[PDB]
Amino acid sequence: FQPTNGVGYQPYRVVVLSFELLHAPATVCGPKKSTNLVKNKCVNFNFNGLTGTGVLTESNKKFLPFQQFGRDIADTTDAVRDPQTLEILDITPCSFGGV
Amino acid sequence: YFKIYSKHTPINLVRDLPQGFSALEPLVDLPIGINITRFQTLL
Ligand SMILES: *[C@@H]1O[C@H](CO)[C@@H](O)[C@H](O)[C@H]1NC(C)=O
Repeated sequence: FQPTNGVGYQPYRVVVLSFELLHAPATVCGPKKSTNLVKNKCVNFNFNGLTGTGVLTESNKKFLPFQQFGRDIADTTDAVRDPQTLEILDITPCSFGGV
Repeated sequence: YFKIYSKHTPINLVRDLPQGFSALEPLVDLPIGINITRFQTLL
């Protein structure tokens, strides 16, 4: 590495960012400002990057101390745990039907 | 990543593992990156 080396031979500093979801709490988060929670209404929700649309209601499910979100047979999120409140919320898809 | 699941249960038996079924729930996930091929116990 001499300063007169061709750009193809000049030194370049490289940084590689790899993102990881583990079997553990998500602790790295973006700067996006959080908002208050609304229940029993159709909303566009983003829980820790888990995005979707539906109605958030109080659940009677029993997540284990680690479980963050549930799923349905379709592989869709059926319920979640609020990152700011240790409560479990059921997601009901917004009412729809043929016209 | 070293994942550690565990389960505690009362027993009354002095011979060997009681027969039955019970699931172990995860408790720890250590981001060690330490390669492992052997282990040992300490009593
Ligand atoms: C942050 O969230 C936790 C949830 O476990 C809560 O206990 C705590 O009061 C919250 N802090 C603030 C400043 O809202």
